[PDB]
Amino acid sequence: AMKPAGKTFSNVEIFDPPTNYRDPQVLYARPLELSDGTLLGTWENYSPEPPNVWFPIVKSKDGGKTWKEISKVKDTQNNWGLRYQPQLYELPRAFGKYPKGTVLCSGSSIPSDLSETLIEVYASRDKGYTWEFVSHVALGGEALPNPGLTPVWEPFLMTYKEKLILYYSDQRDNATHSQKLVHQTTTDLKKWSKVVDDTKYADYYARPGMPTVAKLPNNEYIYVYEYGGGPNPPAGSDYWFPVYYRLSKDPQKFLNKAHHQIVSNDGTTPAGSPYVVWTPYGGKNGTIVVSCGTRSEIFTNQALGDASAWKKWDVPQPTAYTRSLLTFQKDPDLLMIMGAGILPPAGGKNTVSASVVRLSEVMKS
Repeated sequence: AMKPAGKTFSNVEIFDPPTNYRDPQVLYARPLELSDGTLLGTWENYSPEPPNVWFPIVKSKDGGKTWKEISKVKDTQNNWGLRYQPQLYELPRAFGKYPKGTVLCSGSSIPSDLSETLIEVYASRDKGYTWEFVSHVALGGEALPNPGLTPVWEPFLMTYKEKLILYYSDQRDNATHSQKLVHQTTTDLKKWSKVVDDTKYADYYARPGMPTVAKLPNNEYIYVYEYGGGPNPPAGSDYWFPVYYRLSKDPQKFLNKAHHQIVSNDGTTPAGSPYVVWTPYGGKNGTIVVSCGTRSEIFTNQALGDASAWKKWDVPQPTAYTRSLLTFQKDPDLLMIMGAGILPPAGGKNTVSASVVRLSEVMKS
């Protein structure tokens, strides 16, 4: 007798960090699917230094079932390390001397003392085996989320027409706001535009942050973030980070758009470190899928972001800080959910893991 006769799985471990890693050891998991179906993954790797911290790159050939480390993205520029908030992205077209299919890794280079912040772009021309420094995007100050400091954070990349847009969180322009959501554009991955405001709130202590974006089938885009200092903090809190979003045909123009809090039909209010994707699954409008960093459920919207149409569904992947999502190019029904655990103090227990669910199963088609 031999094994009998798939694609879904739960709580597959990716990395279990050494005991001597620094709290929280790992955090901020990100996945990427390449055009050839290979998956890459990275995270914040709190290794004892030196060497200067790096972003590991793991690779899966079997839809996330098994993984192997194939490289590291190292800081070749600053003698700091690549420390916070990595983000992987595959170019869907050419920008300057970087062709379609080039893999970008963005994130923040930071000295161990957290004294400065610097959002970089690195690129791999061999589907993630080797890396080269591309450009310095945004230099900021001290890497603490305190009012008055001037750090930059949390890069997210997306292409719009002839432009590559890098969205982030920015504390530098702080005469009025302690933190704003902003972006810059490039057409060649070398020269970046002036910084443009995406979202800002008329309270100094508000901290809108952690942008992610997805394209909808009506040619609108959904812009998702956490609204630190958002209204109506729950009993026993003076400050929280409810998940909000905006809709726009032009993803360079979120500032002038009305905001919306995600609240599910049962009154559930997701908060913290959100992540959005859109999949063709679910019919006419597909499905917008959102994760937050404080709940285990997925939040969905099959009405192109109609504030009244958010639903919630249990999945087997645990709650994680900036738990991320990926929708499979060969199969829209398949959703990967990836995390690297909880915020410090994490009690020495964080690991990197993922599950892949079928939406037709999760969401009772």
